[PDB]
Amino acid sequence: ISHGRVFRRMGLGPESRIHLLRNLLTGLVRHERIEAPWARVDEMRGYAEKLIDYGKLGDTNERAMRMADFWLTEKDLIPKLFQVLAPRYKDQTGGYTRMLQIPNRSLDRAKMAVIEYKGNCLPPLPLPRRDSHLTLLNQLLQGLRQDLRQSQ
Amino acid sequence: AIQKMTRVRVVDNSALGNSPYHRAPRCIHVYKKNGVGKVGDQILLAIKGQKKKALIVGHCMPGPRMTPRFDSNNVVLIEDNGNPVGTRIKTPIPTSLRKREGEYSKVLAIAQNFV
Amino acid sequence: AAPKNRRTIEVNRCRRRNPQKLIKVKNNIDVCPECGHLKQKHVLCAYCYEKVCKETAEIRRQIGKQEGGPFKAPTIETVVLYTGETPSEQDQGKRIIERDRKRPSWFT
Amino acid sequence: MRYTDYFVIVSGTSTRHLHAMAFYVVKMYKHLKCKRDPHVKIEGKDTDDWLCVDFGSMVIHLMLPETREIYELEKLWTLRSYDDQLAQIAPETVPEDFILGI
Amino acid sequence: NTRHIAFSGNKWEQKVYSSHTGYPGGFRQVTAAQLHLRDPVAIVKLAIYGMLPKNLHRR
Amino acid sequence: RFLSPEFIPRRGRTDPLKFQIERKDMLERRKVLHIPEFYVGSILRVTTADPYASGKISQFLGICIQRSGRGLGATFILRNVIEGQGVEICFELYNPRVQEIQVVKLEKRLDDSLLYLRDALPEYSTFDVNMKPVVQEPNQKVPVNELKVKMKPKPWSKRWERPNFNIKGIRFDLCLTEQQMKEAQKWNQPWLEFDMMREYDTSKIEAAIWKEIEASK
Amino acid sequence: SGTWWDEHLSEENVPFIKQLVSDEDKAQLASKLCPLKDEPWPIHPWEPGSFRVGLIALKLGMMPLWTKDGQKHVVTLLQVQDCHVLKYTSKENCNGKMATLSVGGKTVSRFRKATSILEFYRELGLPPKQTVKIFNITDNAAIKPGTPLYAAHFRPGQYVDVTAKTIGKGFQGVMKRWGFKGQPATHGQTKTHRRPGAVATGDIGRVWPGTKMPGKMGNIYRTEYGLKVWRINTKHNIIYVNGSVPGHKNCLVKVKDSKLPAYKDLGKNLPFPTYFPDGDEEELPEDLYDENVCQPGAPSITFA
RNA sequence: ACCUCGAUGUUGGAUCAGGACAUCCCGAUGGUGCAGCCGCUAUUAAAGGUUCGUUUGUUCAACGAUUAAAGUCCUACGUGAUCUGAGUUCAGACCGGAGUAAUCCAGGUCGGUUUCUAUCUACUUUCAAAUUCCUCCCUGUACGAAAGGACAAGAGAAAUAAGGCCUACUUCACAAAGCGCCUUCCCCCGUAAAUGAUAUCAUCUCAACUUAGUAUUAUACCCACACCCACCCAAGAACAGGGUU
Ligand SMILES: [Mg+2]
Ligand SMILES: [Mg+2]
Ligand SMILES: [Mg+2]
Ligand SMILES: [Mg+2]
Ligand SMILES: [Mg+2]
Ligand SMILES: [Mg+2]
Ligand SMILES: [Mg+2]
Ligand SMILES: [Mg+2]
Ligand SMILES: [Mg+2]
Ligand SMILES: [Mg+2]
Ligand SMILES: [Mg+2]
Ligand SMILES: [Zn+2]
Repeated sequence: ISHGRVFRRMGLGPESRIHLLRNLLTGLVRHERIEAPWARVDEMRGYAEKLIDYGKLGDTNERAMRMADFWLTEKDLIPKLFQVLAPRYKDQTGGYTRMLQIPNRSLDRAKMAVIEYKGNCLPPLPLPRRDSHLTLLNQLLQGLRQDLRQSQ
Repeated sequence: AIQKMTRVRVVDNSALGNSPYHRAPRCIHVYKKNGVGKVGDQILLAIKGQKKKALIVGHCMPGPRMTPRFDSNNVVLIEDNGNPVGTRIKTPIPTSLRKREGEYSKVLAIAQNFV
Repeated sequence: AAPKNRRTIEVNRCRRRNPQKLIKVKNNIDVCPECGHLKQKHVLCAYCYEKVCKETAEIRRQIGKQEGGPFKAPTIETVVLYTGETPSEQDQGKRIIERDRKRPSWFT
Repeated sequence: MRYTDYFVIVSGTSTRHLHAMAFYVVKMYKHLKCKRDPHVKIEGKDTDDWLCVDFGSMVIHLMLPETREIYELEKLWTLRSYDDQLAQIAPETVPEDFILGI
Repeated sequence: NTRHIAFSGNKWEQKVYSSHTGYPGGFRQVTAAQLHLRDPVAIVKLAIYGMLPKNLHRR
Repeated sequence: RFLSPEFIPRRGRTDPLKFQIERKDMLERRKVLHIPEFYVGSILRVTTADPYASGKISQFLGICIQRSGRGLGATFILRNVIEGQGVEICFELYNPRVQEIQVVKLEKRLDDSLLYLRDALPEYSTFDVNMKPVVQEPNQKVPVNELKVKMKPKPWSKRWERPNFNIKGIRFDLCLTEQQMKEAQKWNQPWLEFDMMREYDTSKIEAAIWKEIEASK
Repeated sequence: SGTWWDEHLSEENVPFIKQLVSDEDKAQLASKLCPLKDEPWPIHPWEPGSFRVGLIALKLGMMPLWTKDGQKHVVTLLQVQDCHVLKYTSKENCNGKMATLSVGGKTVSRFRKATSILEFYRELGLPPKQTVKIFNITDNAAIKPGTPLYAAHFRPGQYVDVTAKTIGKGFQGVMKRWGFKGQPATHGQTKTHRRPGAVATGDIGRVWPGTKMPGKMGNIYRTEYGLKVWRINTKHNIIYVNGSVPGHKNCLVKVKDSKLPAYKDLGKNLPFPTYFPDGDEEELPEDLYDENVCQPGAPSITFA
């Protein structure tokens, strides 16, 4: 029995859970794109988004500094968080990270996800693209839309 | 809940209850179908080398909402007849004792404080 | 506990060869419109992804050369540049990374 | 005092005399009782000396003179915290630092 | 006219039909009369069924 | 602004409509009986109808020790030592039985629960049954009592020294030893301060409750 | 290959299709808000032995409710959402003693439903419902399909029966499933703490059928009998029922009149075919209450 | 008696029970040396129920407090591939006794290794149509010299059992739980009566027949069937199930 259990147990306990996630997050901050097991990417993903909001609070916020101190192990990334990442996402209220499913790991046969912060410098991931508006079905649907708008 | 082998406190002016002794009074028996005793229930006591019947008056275990909850297990020594051996009850007793089924009127009569 | 009698080949063959224990056919395969290799739907094309990751691998190598040592992640944004292209006016004031090859078609 | 409007104490000659009174009072009660007025129960029929009956807003105590001398119910209810019987008994306090000495 | 069958003697309410559900205490014993009221077809059905050979062809 | 704890709902999969229904019911009751702004440290005197009697009036005074529950069933618990007996009563806020709630002495304590007062010395929970209300100017900061309380011997109802309770209002120096303190530290869980998905922000939620409340009046 | 509705739609068409189908469910609900006006079936006055249709309600949650005697009764809240009549089957065709009425529940998406089911609902002229339950009715109780149903269908003082699928606890041990005592924790007891005891007697060379042993618990239909209806909110269509109701919150329950012998002929005054708000015979207030219920916004209770 | 059981012994206990009625309690009758209250005896009934401690390894028993009662059995004196090992059993030791001794003892006393990864059979949500105690009313009545003290009909409180649930309390905290809350519905097959023959009266009928007596059943629950991309889930070992407007 475990309905509405939100967090998935991960390491060799709750302390380890955090520690793995913190490592993943540290990587992602630094490199801006990271491949890891699908469960762990999904798990860390949330904390990644929550980090940008704390980063949006600014350098001056003492609370936000203490949070950044804990979650970034490199200590050189903390300036980057506050002077690179926070300014980048000024417009958006949410949705800073994208996650995708990529082929399974060779050794292990594990489900693998790539996670990246949006608007990075890197070459863009091959992304799922919906079919063109000029397709036969889309053209017939556009036909129906024309009918409804031109009726009134 | 006061069950078998529970220490209780005799809140009476009765000599037997207030007498200095090496043992605290112990609950021998509970007069209920299931062993647990709430307030108003009768229980048997081993005090000072004798058995005595007693009425439960307030207890530590939480009860219904607006009903009071005491910090000690308080009992009043009664005869088998129903006559309380003591004359006065210093400690407050819950008012709920009134509407409950049984012989409670006499104990209410000798009590000073209702909470 | 221990088996009381040897299981026959027929009994075993019924166990092993029922549809439950068989490999199920995958019906979610498609052609990658980009490269023409096979990809599963709902999953990124293995070929296309390798291609991206080899490019991004080399970019990260150039990042290391310029940064030159640990704990030196800059406090500006970054941009990557190829042979025969120049930073814009808005590109001014951010980290530049150079390349010795032409810009890929897919990377714009 | 959240008990009753009127408290009543009456004495009796003998045990069987007390039953006579209590049983008449309850019997007459039912006669004049309102429909919705709840039914009442006599207390302590097994008891020798003390009988009690509770009504809606009246409470009655039937006793011998013997039990009146030992309970002093009138004194309790007229003057609450100021009666002689409460004075003799004193609250017991645990010692400071919680050390007993012989 | 399976309802209008006749029994010889006191066989209407001497003769019982026994059946057990798998479950403990599942033994049910009903008289021919009381079974007849449940299902009129039942008596004839049970008689014929018992008369056929006890093989796989029976059913 | 002060919003009553009961109005802010817990994290759940309860549909919003259920809360809207309950809020309307609560607000109707608030019109009838004034609910005062009180905190966990504060002193309250509650007057109720007594069903075990023929509509006689009971008042009880004591110190609040906890405030919990949501919607109509939301409650608080009052403590007091009456003539050498500790008494605790849990009261429903929206019970029709209650006649009047008054704030006799409005103060916060260091911590949000005071259930340790059972284990504290008797006098810290002993409050005069007949005391005069003491009132302060409307636009004043809610005053905090920074009292720490002395304790009984170490067998307690709960192990208060453990950091999960996070009690700031106990004189630990007096009762515990240094080794006991460092023993308690084995249960620290320092990551829990920085767990980001563990937190519950009620900002937008409270805003919408305010919108409902201002509409009601 | 399997195809869902989005496979071949551009970003431009997706919002358009979404809004189009949303419009049509609203239009279909709009059409049927006037049952009596549209050519209905004959309405018969109630006589003894008659059974009427029920409802399909969603369990919102739970609340306290107070009575004048001062007692606290917990109520469960049941919201009637897009409840309609689907199909009528005569006593002949159903092969039952009673005729049957089909009732639909929570409105659901057309895109996730089966072909035939979509066809069925198209013929009706209503959007697809999540649950369907069948009610056993007498001949007089017949209601033309497509007719909506409302919470005021029930009135306070009425007792109801409530059936839903219980909360699913998956594969459970014998101890939590059947409340077996289990074995002591100390004094030896090697690797036996929660095990079922001796299963059966040694004489029998088997295990009796229907023995209690560890297995899948919950997730089955259970009914609660004789729940009093304390209160009706007419605006939101809320039924307030006494005590606990089976299944989780935001689940669909089947609620009908109580079957119990005590309340066998209590349906006299209760709106027989159904309650028709469109009738305008008397406009029902915001709320309906039982006599004993303390009104929210009424003066504080005295026992005087 | 027996070439039938047992090489991880047997007694108890734990857990979980299945069944019989020769019924301990609750139900229905007949008689009574049945005024009423308790009682005594017999017929019918196995749906349900049948307590907790102390002494002793206790099965027994005694003792204490209860109850409505604390039934009698059978099931390899049920059940140890589900569990203990307390007594009695192997290697050590002592008291007492036998014996020249080695050693022994139906006595007393201390210590002493309980394996198994389930192949097959069987089974793993069938239905609860719920039982009982107490208090009050009748009534303090009938009855009875008094003392005492009813039955049907009805009301309220509890306790357990089954099935659920989380608004409060509580362990806790997107939830799960009890110490908490909600619901819980048919009757018994023994006799008591008429009318009326054999046997013109009478007679309750293994006579024809007529009422207690339905001398058999409920009602309720479930009940449509795409894609089986992917995601989510109050659904879940996997699988399946629900939602995805
Ligand atoms: Mg692991
Ligand atoms: Mg404790
Ligand atoms: Mg246990
Ligand atoms: Mg072992
Ligand atoms: Mg163990
Ligand atoms: Mg021979
Ligand atoms: Mg042999
Ligand atoms: Mg018999
Ligand atoms: Mg035998
Ligand atoms: Mg065995
Ligand atoms: Mg040893
Ligand atoms: Zn490709």
